Amino acid sequence: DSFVIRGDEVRQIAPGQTGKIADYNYKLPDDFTGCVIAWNSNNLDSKVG
Amino acid sequence: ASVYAWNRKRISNCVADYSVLYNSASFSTFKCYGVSPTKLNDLCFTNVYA
Amino acid sequence: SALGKLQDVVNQNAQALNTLVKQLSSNFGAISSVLNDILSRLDPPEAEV
Repeated sequence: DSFVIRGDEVRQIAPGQTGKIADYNYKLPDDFTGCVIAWNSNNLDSKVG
Repeated sequence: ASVYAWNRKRISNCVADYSVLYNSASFSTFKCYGVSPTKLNDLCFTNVYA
Repeated sequence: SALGKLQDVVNQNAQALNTLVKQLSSNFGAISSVLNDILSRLDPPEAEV
């Protein structure tokens, strides 16, 4: 599952979290197994304008 | 106030909507310990202090 | 004290029942001894614990 979020919202991609994108964008179950991968993409997914 | 003289305010005799605290994105840290954040609208309290 | 042998059995059984009922008031290290308080205060990841 691939998406782009903010830098402070990477704590919300986790089981048992309270948060905003956890509730209305992307929810993980409490019995989730797997790995969450996050890396900075300011050089690619950002524009000066 | 400063942290050595931290200000304590009593909250009593009011109906409190905590959902405007959860749904606001202005807070960098919103962390509750003895209670779930989403159950705060379902409970009644006294001795509330800020 | 003529009938103490039967009364001893009755008192032991009633005391065992009273102890078993009294043991519900202990939280055993949890935040509360009432299940409804835990289920109304906490999210299921920590209410499970």
